[PDB]
Amino acid sequence: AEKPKLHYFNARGRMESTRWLLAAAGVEFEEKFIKSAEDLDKLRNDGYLMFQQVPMVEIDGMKLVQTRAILNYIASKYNLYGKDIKERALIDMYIEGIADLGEMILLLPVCPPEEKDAKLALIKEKIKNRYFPAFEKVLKSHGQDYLVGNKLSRADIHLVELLYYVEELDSSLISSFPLLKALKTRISNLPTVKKFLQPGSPRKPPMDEKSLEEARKI
Amino acid sequence: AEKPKLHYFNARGRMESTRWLLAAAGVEFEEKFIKSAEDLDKLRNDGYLMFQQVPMVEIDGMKLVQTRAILNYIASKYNLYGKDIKERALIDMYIEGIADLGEMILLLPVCPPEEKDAKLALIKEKIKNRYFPAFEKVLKSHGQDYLVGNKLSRADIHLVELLYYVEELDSSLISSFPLLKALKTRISNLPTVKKFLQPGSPRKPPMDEKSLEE
Repeated sequence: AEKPKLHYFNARGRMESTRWLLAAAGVEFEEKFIKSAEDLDKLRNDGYLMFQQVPMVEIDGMKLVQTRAILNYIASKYNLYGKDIKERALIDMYIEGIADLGEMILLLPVCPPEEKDAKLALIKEKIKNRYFPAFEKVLKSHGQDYLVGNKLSRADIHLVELLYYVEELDSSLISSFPLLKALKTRISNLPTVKKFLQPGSPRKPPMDEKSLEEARKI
Repeated sequence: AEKPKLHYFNARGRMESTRWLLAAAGVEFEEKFIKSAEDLDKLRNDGYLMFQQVPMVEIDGMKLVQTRAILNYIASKYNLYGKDIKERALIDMYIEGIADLGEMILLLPVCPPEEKDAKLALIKEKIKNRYFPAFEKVLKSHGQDYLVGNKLSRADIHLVELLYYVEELDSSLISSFPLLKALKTRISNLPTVKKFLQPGSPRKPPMDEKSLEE
């Protein structure tokens, strides 16, 4: 019946991969933006947040916190977690790599300014030499359109999301990886994702530098 | 039916929670310790580490890397991931909390020394104010012996592992949490876990100052 309700800042942050996944699955959701310290305190004092944190998603009568919990639940419900325990293993392995990399990119903006130069270079080296090669190799090994089981799964969605963030960081990093490029294009033209990528969707922009040091106040 | 094979340093690190999970499920496994930079290099070069890192576990024909992938697979295989999607959600929410706190503790002795006292104080605050209250609350909510579905799940095992690390860090942290102290004892007395906690198991010691020149 009910639309998932997403409690987060009006920003990408740790809720954006859920927006991508729900949108990819064709699921219409509502959002309730935390705009002040008091909004967050009200979620806390109302007992909505198990560990005092957002993201939180109201879905099927649960108040799910922890990004991975929310995502695991959504992906099973909408058949984007593979067909069995072994396909789930490949998906989890792949998406956890994506998450480790995504986490490095997510936190880069709060990086101590004196180590931003070093770290950015490292993230680029890891993208070039560790992550992109690993996914290019998987796609080459089986020659199929999707990462796992020859059908759309959360892994394709989480990877493609990440390809957009890497493109924002440095458009050249994907250039020597043709199969990642083709995957990006295919996934981006699935009706649901195409709609999500179009102006007007719930997809969120990059956090700007002026509007992050303002989201510290909460 | 190969025995699962765990490739990791001869240390706790990021493989310990898998050692606890397998042992708790009564699953006999083997370990191949990385002792040199060359051991790691050979695994990387021979294509067995998808992201050039361990932990890696050989199980059911896969070379599984990423802790969470390894743990999720083992939990499902041995019926410690609950009965349906909604129990998995509760379990996931609990264990992700456990892993966030776990991660902080894991990385503490690698903090630059002039931050190390501040990090510890923040960990203890989170333990007393965030994490222990959350898990005490769940235990009192249903008053049962297990976190979820009135039967042993990975959540019990991951939590009780963490209560052992929290004990090592500060023995007083658990003192105002009687349901947590009771879970530690009960889980620790399950035959499999009891064996694991006894000498001669694959359970690993804390790192010592001198061992960290690894």
